[PDB]
Amino acid sequence: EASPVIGEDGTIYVGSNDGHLYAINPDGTEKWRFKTGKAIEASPVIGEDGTIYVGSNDGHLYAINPDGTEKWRFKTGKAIEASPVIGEDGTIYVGSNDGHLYAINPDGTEKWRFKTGKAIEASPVIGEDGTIYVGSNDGHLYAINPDGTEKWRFKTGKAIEASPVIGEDGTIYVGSNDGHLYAINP
Amino acid sequence: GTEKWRFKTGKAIEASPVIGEDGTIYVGSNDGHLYAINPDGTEKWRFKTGKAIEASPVIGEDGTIYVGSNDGHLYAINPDGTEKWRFKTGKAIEASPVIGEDGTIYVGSNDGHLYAINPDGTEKWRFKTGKAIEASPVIGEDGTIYVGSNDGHLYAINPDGTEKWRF
Repeated sequence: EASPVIGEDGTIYVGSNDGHLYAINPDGTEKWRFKTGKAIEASPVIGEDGTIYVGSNDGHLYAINPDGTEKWRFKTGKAIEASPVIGEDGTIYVGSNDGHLYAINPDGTEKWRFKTGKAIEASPVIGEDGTIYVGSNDGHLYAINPDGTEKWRFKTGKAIEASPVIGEDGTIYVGSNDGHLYAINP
Repeated sequence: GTEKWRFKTGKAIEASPVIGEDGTIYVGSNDGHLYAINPDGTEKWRFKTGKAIEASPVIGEDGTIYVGSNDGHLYAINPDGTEKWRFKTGKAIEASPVIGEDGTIYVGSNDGHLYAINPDGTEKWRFKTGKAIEASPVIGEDGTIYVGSNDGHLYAINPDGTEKWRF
């Protein structure tokens, strides 16, 4: 039940609730498919270099080349329910149900991990200055530095289920399950 | 790193806020209402909806805010807080509305019917899928309308309501 994406070459990609992750053409013929251990919930993200990245309920984030060949796999504790985010330097950001935020080098290795108390259910957002913002189900909004360390965490009551938004003045706005909207300064 | 302000609503906020060209912040609540809040934290207006707003609201180039609802309607809201028009679907709308090149508003529905709505709110056409549609539609370069996994069969919908292929 995910949204599909279109490539810089016009290809249509989508994850399927019946396990596979088809890569279709505009005419409808199957170009190739790539099956994962479980159904795919996240919508795929196409990197600047054309690499297609997508999460999976099997706990792995996969990197697939335009030609269908696997570039690498990255193991996380639990399923990935949110689309990954690519930064300017190409670093892929992703969160898992195990409560960690991961920064994966485009070559397939881990750069750093950062833990939150509960699962991370939504994609992180990278600020204009490179700061990575992400919500945790532990009720806090985390601001994580490019170096993998914490800059600050902001407490809410209930879980944060959705990605924050950055205004022109840099203010971070995010909805909480506790009923409040918050606006946080850098 | 500090709190600038907080604005209390009745129920949980499931979806992300959206910001307009003038800095206005719009955010849906599970208490039914759509809240419009200023950069200074004050309430500009709120719109009344029957059950809940599930997905994030979207704004067209015309400045009109479009939002789905768990009560089954799709709403067009005027920047002044009044209703521009509404549109009824059979079941709740889970997906955020999508606005194309020509201003047509697209949205899924838990009634299994992909809708396209003219800028003025009149129905352009409906297309029936098998099961509920939860994914937001996507539009390609050539205007092709794409729809989510209604029942494990992705659809490619033509601009004129007809179909290209299923999957």
